[PDB]
Amino acid sequence: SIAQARKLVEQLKMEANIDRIKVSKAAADLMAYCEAHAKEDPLLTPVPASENPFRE
Amino acid sequence: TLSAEDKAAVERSKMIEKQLQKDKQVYRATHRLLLLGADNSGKSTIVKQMRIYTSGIFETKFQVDKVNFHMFDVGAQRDERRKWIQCFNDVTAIIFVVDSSDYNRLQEALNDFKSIWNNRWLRTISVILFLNKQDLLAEKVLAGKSKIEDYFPEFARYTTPEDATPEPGEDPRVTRAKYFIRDEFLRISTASGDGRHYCYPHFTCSVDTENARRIFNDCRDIIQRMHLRQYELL
Amino acid sequence: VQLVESGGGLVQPGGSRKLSCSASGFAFSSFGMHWVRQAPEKGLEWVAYISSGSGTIYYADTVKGRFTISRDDPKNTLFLQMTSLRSEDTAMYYCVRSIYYYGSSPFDFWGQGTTLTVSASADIVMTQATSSVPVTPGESVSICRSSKSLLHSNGNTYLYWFLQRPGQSPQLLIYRMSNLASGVPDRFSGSGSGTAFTLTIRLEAEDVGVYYCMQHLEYPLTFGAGTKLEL
Amino acid sequence: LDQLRQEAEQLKNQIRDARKACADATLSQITNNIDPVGRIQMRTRRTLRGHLAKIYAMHWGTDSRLLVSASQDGKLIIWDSYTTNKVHAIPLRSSWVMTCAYAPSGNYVACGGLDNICSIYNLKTREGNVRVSRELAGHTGYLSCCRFLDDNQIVTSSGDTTCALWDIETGQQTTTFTGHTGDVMSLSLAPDTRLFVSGACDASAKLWDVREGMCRQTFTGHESDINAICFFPNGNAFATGSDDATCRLFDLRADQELMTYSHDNIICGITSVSFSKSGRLLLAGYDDFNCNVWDALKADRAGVLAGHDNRVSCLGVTDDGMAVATGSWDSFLKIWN
Amino acid sequence: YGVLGLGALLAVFGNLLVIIAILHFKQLHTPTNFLVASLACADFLVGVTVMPFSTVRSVESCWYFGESYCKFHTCFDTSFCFASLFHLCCISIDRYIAVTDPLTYPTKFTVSVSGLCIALSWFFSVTYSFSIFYTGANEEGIEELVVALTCVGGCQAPLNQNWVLLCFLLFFLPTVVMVFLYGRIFLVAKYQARKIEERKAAKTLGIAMAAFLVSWLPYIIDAVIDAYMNFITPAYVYEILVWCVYYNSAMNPLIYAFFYPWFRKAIKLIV
Ligand SMILES: [NH3+]CCc1ccccc1
Repeated sequence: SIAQARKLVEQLKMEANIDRIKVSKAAADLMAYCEAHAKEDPLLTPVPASENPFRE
Repeated sequence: TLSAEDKAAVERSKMIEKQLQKDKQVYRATHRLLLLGADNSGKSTIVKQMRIYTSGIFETKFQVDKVNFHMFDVGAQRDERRKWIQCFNDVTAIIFVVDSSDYNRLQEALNDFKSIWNNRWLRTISVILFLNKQDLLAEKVLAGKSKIEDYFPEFARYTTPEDATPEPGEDPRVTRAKYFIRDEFLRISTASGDGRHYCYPHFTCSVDTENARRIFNDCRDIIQRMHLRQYELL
Repeated sequence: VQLVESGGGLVQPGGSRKLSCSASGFAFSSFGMHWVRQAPEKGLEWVAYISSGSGTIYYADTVKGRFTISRDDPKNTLFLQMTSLRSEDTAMYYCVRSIYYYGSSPFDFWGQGTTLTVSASADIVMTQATSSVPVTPGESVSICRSSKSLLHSNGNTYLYWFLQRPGQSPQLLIYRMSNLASGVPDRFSGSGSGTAFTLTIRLEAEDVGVYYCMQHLEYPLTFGAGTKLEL
Repeated sequence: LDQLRQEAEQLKNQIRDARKACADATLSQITNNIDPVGRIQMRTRRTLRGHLAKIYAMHWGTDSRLLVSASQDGKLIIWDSYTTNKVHAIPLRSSWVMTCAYAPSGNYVACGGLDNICSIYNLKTREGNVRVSRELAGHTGYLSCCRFLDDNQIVTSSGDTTCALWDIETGQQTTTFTGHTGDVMSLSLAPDTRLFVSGACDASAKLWDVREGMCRQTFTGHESDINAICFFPNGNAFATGSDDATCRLFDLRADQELMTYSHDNIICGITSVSFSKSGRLLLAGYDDFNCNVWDALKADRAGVLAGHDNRVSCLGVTDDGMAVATGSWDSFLKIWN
Repeated sequence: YGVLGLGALLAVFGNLLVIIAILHFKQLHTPTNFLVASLACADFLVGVTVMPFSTVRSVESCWYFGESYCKFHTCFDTSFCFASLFHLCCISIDRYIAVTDPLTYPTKFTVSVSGLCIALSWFFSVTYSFSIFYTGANEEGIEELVVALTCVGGCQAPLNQNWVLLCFLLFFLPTVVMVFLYGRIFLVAKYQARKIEERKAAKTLGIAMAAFLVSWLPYIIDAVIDAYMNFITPAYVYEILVWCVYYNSAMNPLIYAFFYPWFRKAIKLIV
């Protein structure tokens, strides 16, 4: 346990040195992806039965 | 309205469903049991007696009176059982082996038994409690070198109940001690049974001529009480 | 996967004969089995068909009622019994395995006939346009004979392209007009228009041999006339 | 040893205060008035019967028409989700299985449970049967999940704390990921197959690097065991589900917790979480016998998948977004649309 | 009208629920529940086919609908009014196998066996009826039959002495099995309530045996002795007797599949 605890600090520290961007930028990123792929997902926009393979 | 290939596709799916039906027969005619307990308790001796007569799961098969039982012993797995125990929610009964020879583990066993009984995913599952290596328990207590009251200071106040039915050839001291641990386990079993599962303690030993028959008679009672409760009879 | 065919021999015009196709090396109990005829100097034609598990059986209207197809899974052997043979039934016979499920490749393995020489409507026709085209290594060769739209409502096409190496059993090349069979190099791209079809190939030195097609939309399985490539 | 905890606490709370300084606006405030998804009505199209015992896991194929499911009776069944036909039924060697995976190439399926073994089946072979190809046996705990990387690379999560990257050809684990303190329950691969996230019983989620064996990042937002983890289609965020009626959204860049998908009316614990193709909808399967639909940007309940008898265990959305499958403990698969 | 009309509504409205809520629900596709569906179908057919026609017969004291109607209306009444009894007899055997032999209940009671009980309950109960009303084995002495039955009018299916005993024996067997297989269960369910340390087993078995005995037994008892002690029983005191078995068929889907909580719980998930 004289070095197993040191390994924890060694890992945590190397994890501590990363770059964090503003949360508003991430919010904008997810919102933009959702808007860009909005008109394609057939889960919110009910697809008509003509080309829906799950019917009858 | 189907192509000549879709007809042979549906025909294949029918023969898959026909084989699944044949496999529903064997599944419904077999009863699944889960062994539990601790390392000191002679589970390996129990499974070796019937079988003769980093895997992580060991399965053994035995059938008495033309009905098949499958026992699943958990092999190389971690100490925690919080997660993989919800998987065993449809077994008929749990066989919880306990060693009575040494007195230090008995307190540990009550901690183990209490958590299994009160588990949320194991309600409506009855426990065929075993007390093993009873012969060695008699030898230790008759010698008298090791006391019981030091570990549990109630062995003196407690007296053997009139319901005890010991065989000839055993002194009151063995019977007083043997029935003391049995009632200790039941003391926590009765509290949370809640009319759903029941405990069936026994007094088996290391080597026994017949052991499966005890599980047979308990399993028959276990589900007979389940059907009777199902039909609003019990 | 290697199956042999037994029987054949000299037979009288009116007698009976038994034909066997013994399977080995695969789960014969889960495979539909066909029999396909090939005249000594003409194309190939269908004969019969027995599904896996003997659930359904079809026959060719040419000789319906005179032939029987039977299975034996325990022994993994297929049988054909012929009664009242005529002069038209003189040809070589091939037992073709095929399995039908989403994504499967029917008619994939054939097996060559071993000493299988014998003695004396509202269907779809697949008479290929040509019978011989000059070929040299380097240039592609391609040539659609459908009397009906080979395009079911599901979306498939049901055209199988086979190749006949000179001197032994045929092989599968393309199934459903757009799927390249396993175990053969790039020999086709995917092209068809419901009723018109072609098989574009660089030609190597082994492509020589007959090159004909098949239909699988309706219960009768009608083959093409036969196209040959020569060097 | 006494000289380590004192500075480890200081480092940890420095990380905490830097994390606090990083965030400045709640994502609920950012997406406050953009659009409501409205009520969503989805109904069964096919129902798939034929499983004897209950089912734990199921995985969609890449062609968006096939799916494979595993059951407690030791059966792997591959379905044709269009015509309901049973393409394949595979009998397992171990009756206790908790996960199954379908290869992206469509010619491999894998399963593994309480036997500490991940088995590989090749569907397409010259003979007409599905058989075992490789049996990866290197763990000391029950296998909780597995995901194919390619035709010969797979990552497995075990009841034993370690997550291991394998190599089907050699049958030896190339890399071992040992960073957790409990049992890892789920793992979700990235769209680019370069950085996966795994959740464990210590209420902590960790983002890893496939090339090396280094745990890149760690997220701790829940208080109970993490039961299901899913990755956003963008590859820069992921949502998880734990045993406290709560789902949370974490961003791999902002390193925060964005939304908390919970309601006062929920007591059961999550079992499976998945995203829509556009990422607009979050689908979570609960233990109160029915699934749910969540607006991933407004954090509202906008749909319930009512029809099921027992507790749902596995949930999934097909690649093209045509439909969503759902398995449960009543041994019935329901394709919704 | 009035009382008779209400019994017809119950035999169809209270029975349509059982037959609708088994086929639609895959949660209730157990082999034991298919026997209840067949029993429900038989009771529904009684409520739709034989009961409306017998309603006017009991209020006008005459068979207005010709004679073929009668030669036919009686035979299927005897056919599948006695097919409700075989279903009860087989449900009893079910319970007995479930309780007396609990280790092998799913092994013996597969769908293959519950499908053999429905065929027996439906075909045997019909082939013996249609061979009695039409073949003429019902009456060996017709001279007394004509005066009492035909000339006055109305149809009451009187039975001669030689064949009335046979009629009785196709209610005795559906009844001897029910009580013998419920006497044993009462005891078994008694020794198991004392083993835990009774009140509920007596109440449940009481209703399932009093409902059957209070309806089918009184009518058949008076219908078996009327071929020995002349025919002193008035015709007017026979309408209630024939209607008792109709009443029994109306309450059946209520004692079974309605007194149990596993069915109400599954049906309460409508909304
Ligand atoms: N409700 C009368 C049904 C009936 C009558 C006579 C014998 C058997 C059955």
